[PDB]
Amino acid sequence: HVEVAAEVIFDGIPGFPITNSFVVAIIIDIFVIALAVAATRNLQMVPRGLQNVMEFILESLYNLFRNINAKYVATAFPLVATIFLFVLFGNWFGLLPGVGSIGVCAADLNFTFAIAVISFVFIEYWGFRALGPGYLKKFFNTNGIMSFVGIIEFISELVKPFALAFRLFGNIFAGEVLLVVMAFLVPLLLPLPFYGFEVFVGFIQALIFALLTYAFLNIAVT
Amino acid sequence: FFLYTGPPHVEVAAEVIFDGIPGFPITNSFVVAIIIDIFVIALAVAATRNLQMVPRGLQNVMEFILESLYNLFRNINAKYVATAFPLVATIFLFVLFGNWFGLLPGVGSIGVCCAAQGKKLVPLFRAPAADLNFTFAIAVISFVFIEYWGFRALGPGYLKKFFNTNGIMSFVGIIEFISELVKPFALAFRLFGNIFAGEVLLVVMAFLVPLLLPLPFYGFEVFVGFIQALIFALLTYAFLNIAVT
Amino acid sequence: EGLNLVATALAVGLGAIGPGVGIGIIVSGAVQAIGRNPEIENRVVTYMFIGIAFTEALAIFGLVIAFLIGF
Amino acid sequence: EGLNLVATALAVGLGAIGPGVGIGIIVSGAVQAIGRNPEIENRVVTYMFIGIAFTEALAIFGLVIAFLIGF
Amino acid sequence: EGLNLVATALAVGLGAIGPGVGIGIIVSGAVQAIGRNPEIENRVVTYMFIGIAFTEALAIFGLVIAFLIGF
Amino acid sequence: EGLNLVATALAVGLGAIGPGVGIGIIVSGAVQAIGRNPEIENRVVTYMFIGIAFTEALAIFGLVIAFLIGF
Amino acid sequence: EGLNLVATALAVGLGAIGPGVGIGIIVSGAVQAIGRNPEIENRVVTYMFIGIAFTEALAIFGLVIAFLIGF
Amino acid sequence: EGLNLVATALAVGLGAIGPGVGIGIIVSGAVQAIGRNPEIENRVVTYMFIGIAFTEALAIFGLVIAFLIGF
Amino acid sequence: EGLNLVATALAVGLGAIGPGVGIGIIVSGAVQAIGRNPEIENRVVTYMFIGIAFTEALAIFGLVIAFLIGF
Amino acid sequence: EGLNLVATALAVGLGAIGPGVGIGIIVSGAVQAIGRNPEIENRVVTYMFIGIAFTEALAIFGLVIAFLIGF
Amino acid sequence: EGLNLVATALAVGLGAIGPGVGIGIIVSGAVQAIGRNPEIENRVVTYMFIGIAFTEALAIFGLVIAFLIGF
Amino acid sequence: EGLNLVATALAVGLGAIGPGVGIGIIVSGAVQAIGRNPEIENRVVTYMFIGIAFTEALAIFGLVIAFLIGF
Amino acid sequence: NPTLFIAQLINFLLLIFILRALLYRPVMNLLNERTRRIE
Amino acid sequence: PTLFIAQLINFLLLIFILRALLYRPVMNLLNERTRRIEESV
Amino acid sequence: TLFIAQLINFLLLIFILRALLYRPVMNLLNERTRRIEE
Amino acid sequence: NFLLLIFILRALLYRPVMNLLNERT
Repeated sequence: HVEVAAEVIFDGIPGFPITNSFVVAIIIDIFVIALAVAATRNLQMVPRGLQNVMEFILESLYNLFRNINAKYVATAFPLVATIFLFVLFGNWFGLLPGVGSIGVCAADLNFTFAIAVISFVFIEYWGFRALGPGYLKKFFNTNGIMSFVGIIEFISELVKPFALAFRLFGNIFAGEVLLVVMAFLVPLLLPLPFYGFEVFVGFIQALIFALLTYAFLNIAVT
Repeated sequence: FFLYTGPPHVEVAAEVIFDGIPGFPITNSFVVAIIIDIFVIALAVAATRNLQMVPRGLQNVMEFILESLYNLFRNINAKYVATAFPLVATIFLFVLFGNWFGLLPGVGSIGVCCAAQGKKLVPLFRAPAADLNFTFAIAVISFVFIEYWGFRALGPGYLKKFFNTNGIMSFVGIIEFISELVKPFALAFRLFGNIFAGEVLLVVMAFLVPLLLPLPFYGFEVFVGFIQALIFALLTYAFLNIAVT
Repeated sequence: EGLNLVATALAVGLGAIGPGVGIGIIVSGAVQAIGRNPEIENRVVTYMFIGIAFTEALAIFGLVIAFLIGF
Repeated sequence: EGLNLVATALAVGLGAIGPGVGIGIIVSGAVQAIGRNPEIENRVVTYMFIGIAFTEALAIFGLVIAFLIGF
Repeated sequence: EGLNLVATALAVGLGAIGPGVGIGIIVSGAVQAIGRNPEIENRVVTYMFIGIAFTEALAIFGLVIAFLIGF
Repeated sequence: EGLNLVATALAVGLGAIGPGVGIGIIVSGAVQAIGRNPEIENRVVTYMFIGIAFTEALAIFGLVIAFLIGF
Repeated sequence: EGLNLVATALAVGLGAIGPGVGIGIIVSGAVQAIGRNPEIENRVVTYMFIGIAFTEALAIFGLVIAFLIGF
Repeated sequence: EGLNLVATALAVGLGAIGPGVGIGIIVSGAVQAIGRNPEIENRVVTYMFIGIAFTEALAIFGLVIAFLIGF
Repeated sequence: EGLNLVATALAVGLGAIGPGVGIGIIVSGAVQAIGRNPEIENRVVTYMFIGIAFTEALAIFGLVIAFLIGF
Repeated sequence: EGLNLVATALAVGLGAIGPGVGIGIIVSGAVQAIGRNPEIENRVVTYMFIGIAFTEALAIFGLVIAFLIGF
Repeated sequence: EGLNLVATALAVGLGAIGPGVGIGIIVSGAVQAIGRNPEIENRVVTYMFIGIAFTEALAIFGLVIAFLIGF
Repeated sequence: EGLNLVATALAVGLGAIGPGVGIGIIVSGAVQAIGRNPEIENRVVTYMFIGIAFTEALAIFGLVIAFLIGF
Repeated sequence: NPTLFIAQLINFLLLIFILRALLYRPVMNLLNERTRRIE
Repeated sequence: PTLFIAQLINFLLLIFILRALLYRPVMNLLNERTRRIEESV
Repeated sequence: TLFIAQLINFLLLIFILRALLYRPVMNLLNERTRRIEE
Repeated sequence: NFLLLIFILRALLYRPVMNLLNERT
């Protein structure tokens, strides 16, 4: 029996007494804090596993950003870093980590669009910072006959983060709906690795969101 | 140029029957098939003529056509290029004959008693090719011959073709056999759809402006009929070779 | 009503799409062969002709059935 | 009621769009291979006709479905 | 309720859909070949033009039938 | 109601289109490969044959559903 | 009633589907060929104009059909 | 209200549309690869068979929907 | 009723995929053209924006008409 | 009513046509590269798996709605 | 009346039904030209982004029209 | 009625074929480039993942409406 | 129908036998004689 | 019927048009056959 | 009683993932750790 | 809530960034 529901709330309004999105975010933050504590105090010169999180992820992400947009990466290092180590962590917490919305007794609409607004801030402030009038370049200029949609492209840039927020709200919510459907019919996950496919899709989506933020920054650069 | 008159009406049907039913039910399609067979036999007799290595004399044309068909079959395969040569050539110049006579004067009007009454004026034409019974019979005969050849050449391998294809896990079993069974139905339906569609175009497209509209249409229809006869003749041999392969 | 007219329209158009796109790739491959060993020009002429001939066969199928619905 | 006519029209339209680009790329690849080499051109010509015939059979199925609906 | 209107519209659109996607590939192949060698020259122009005219005939139906519905 | 007839039409049509272009791509790729290297011939032709069988499986799946709806 | 409105919409959409991908292929092939070698620019530009004219012919047919339906 | 028949018909047909040309393109790439590298058949045909395995299964799911009409 | 909104839907949806992907085909061919030879880039600068214009000229046809539908 | 089952059928058909050809293009692009050089096979298979996962996500997107309508 | 919902869904379904395939060709041409010549960069990237922006504008228009008619 | 339910199907199902073929083509070109040149292995992956960042949104553009229309 | 189909099949088989009796069959022997003389 | 007369006229015109070009092809085929016969010697 | 089924599914998925990635994930982690070497 | 977790992760990474930089030298 399908019992799925939408957990849409208002970020501007105060938190609800249940606050499912806030509860999951707090759980993900607690898990990340525990992981960081297990690798900060118990850290060695060549730690295995404890320093592997910093090396194979944080250092790898920094190297990838430098290969994509070096120097600019240093300016927006935390911007993608905060995008990373989160959402995915929430997806893992949201990938039926125990109750899995069953016998309890990123999908959040506003949370995603708030992150999109934060990404817009990357273009609002750091964006074209090196030019200032860079937002007005190739937009209804003297060559505007060849750049008439250049403003529309900025409008696309105005919709690129929100659509990314849609990617954050979507897929994550879809995965939960698929899990609920598998619970309602054909129990014990599915013939395909439904839990594994959902986890892989969530990780790939978080990585794609980070790469999309980096690529939006690079496109804003030139 | 102008087509002031001549566009009386349009009327088509699945097929036409003929007389002789009392002694033995005979359809206009059987009459057309008998006429085509008689024409083929007369052509063979004339092509044979003296048979003393006479160059040209029209015969050389039939000899060249037969040689081209034999060369195409030999290029296709050689295991049954001799025994199945007459079987393949049976379709040739007969399906072409069915495509032929479709452009004859009043082909869709032959055997009409008469637009005044049309009481029992069943067209004594029903081009053999524009008949489902002939096409179904020919495709059934072709499927039987291909199956017999596959079983006699490599019948254990003919069953091993699908059942022994891949016994472990899935096999071509039940799939290739289903496709081959559909192909006989497909072969029957291809000729059924052909000829009838052409005749339908001649009846309908020439019903409006019967001037230069039916000429290129008939030419395309003649080319399509020749191509369809050649395609069926080649496809029978190709299916036989695939069964052998 | 005009639902039969709608049927005629759908038949003629969706029968025109098939050969309509097919002949493009046909003659494009033909002219590509012309730019690549036009020695087969005699072959391509015949081969492109039969290839397009099957297309207008399908197209005329669509047109005659559209006329029959209009009949 | 006329919806049978719409059924026939849709059936033949789909049966036309089905093999159109199919046979188009069929003969395009055939003439491309012929341009590559005119020696094995006979063998590839023998092979391409069965691919033509399968698509033709599909189109014929689509066409005769309309005729069966009509009668 | 105006079924002839939507019939005309669908006929025109689904008759005009084909030739556009045809002619693109049609002339792309020929222009690429002539860029490879201007040897074919006018010969390729002839190979091109007639082929395009073919799809034009189909487009004719997409108007004419609609015109019969339109008048 | 005519829904049965339009059901059969949609079935056979939508099930006869994908396999058609599938056959086209199959035999097109096969003919370029054979023209480039006919040493493999039957060795890859058999793989071409099993691909033909795989797509004809979907074609006959559509056809048998159309037949079942028709009866 | 509203049938004419959706009629014009279908007409313009189905008249814009074709020439769009058409001109896309036109320009892609033309730019690739001109990137192959210069000194054939004027001729490839003339062929480009031929292609754009042949696509916009069907485009404006689809346009004027809906325009006349608007009255 | 016999919408079940048209539903299962559209489901099977427009679910088999995809894997058809999907199987076409997988075996086209595979036949080109075999024409280049035959001896990779232990791996490459596996990548064929793996790639095939995902295709029809998806269409197979659509077929299950057909039997859901029987439920 | 809402059939006017259906008209807006057909106007904006249909006629957007066509030019929308024509733009992509146009730009991609220019990309490999300039990659193979960057000395013709300036010509490509002329060739891109005009073609991108013409295909867009089709897309806006589906757009403003929809606004005329919106009134 | 049966319109719910029609919704399920259309949803599964349109959500299978996309990934159904998507996975085919995934594996085709992989296999041409494999045939060119079977040395980067590990990376090619990894990126092919990534594309397969994305297409499977599309299929799940189009598939879960079928059971959702059943709810 | 839910006909407005049907129109909104059809528009958005057509508004976002391929803009990733058009760009799909864009990215493929871009990476192929990069592989052909790794020296060229930014210039192709700028054209790349221009093509992306011009392609996604149609999808943006579809989404905004769906929003306008949905509220 | 269930017209909203089938509208949900229109929303979710459509906007998948375009992005699906896009998902195919993007990695097809990417792996072709990486096979031709492995040294660009980083950049192409980035130039891969940017395409994702657009095309999947299109599918999400279909998905989110399918929920907005659903509730 | 089925009786007509059976009659058509019998007629086709008889036509094939009559052809295989002489039509093409005489050309066959003649074609083989020509091929042998080609040696 | 007049349809038969129209079909006869169209068939005659098509036969004449086809023969106008088949005169060359039939002659070419006959010439090839005669050349083969001469090569037999 | 769907909670029991969900827990069983999660446990089975976790066990299968561990069995599948005991070799590759641990090997990659060990390679990354030994990457410093020296 | 996002900003606080972001700052905590930034401090944790800056410590890991310092450790990685020391290891690199």
